[PDB]
Amino acid sequence: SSINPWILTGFADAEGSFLLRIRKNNKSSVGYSTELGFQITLHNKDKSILENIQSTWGVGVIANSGDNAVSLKVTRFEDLKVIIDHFEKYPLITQKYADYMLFKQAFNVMENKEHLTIEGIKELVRIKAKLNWGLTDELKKAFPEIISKERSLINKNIPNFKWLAGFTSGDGCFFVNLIKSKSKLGVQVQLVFSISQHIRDKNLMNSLITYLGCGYIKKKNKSEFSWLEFVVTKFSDIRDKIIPFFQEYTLIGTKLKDFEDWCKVAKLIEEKKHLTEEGLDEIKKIKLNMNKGR
DNA sequence: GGGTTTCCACTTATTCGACCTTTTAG
DNA sequence: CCTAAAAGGTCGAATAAGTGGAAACC
Ligand SMILES: [Ca+2]
Ligand SMILES: [Ca+2]
Ligand SMILES: [Ca+2]
Ligand SMILES: [Ca+2]
Repeated sequence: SSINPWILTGFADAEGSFLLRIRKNNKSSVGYSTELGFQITLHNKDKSILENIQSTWGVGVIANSGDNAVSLKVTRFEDLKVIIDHFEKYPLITQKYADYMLFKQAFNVMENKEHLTIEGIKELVRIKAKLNWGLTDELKKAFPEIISKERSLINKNIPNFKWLAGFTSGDGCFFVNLIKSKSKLGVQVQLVFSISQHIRDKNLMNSLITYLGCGYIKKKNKSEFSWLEFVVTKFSDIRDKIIPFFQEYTLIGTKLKDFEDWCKVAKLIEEKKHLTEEGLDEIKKIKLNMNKGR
């Protein structure tokens, strides 16, 4: 069905990863082989998005990824030209853009077939050192060196509303909270919209307040890790801003159905049916089919 | 047919999503 | 007193990123 290219780039900001493998290989002339590419891993229920993306781009192979997940991997060298073209025209805007640029530099090394020389393998190692998690211990041991060039700090604005629809389809969440008290009904129904993201993109998440004209930021930490949530819990902002936004700029994948169910609940709250017993049980049943499982 | 690419099965680290209860604000 | 909104978390892998092994090329 062909995905809008900005929907795709938002989705990639939220679900894509680049990869640069530099593998010790006794069968290779320089003792190392490589593999360059881009991949997306989703729950099986979202296999269709990957099928559709594959068809849109015309590249990539789909395979299971463990018990409950499926992946679209693009590593065939010629096919990376499609990836490069797309992200040149519709650039990523999270810190993943830097990983993209690292990926582009490795592609050039290999385009010139330098990866078949030891000096080329060393270049890819330097490029890899700043990519994603960086070098393994093995590579750190075989190519000891000081990485001087620090990572480039991406600072780009939400380019348009479609990017944000694709982004939310990846890392967003539409949730029906059941706040149990002791009232006559003893359950307050609260719609929650949120987007989760690593602290490295706090500026982008922060901007969502101005961009959507509602919501707020929760900072979260656990040991050495830090992440951020853009959250909307105000019903009037759900009704007047959040819902209309995704009614026009469509979500993709199964989260679309979560949003639809979310909306059915929202209409029930707008009719004050969440305050009756019969509406509550309706809301309960709708919640049961949402998000995990479905 | 040797070196290199590309694929498919599966894992590791940890960034997400999804789920809770309480406190506070109207 | 009643209900909505926010605060303040927990849980666990649908996380983001990576790895082992080998078939398919040229
Ligand atoms: Ca993400
Ligand atoms: Ca993913
Ligand atoms: Ca996701
Ligand atoms: Ca729940």
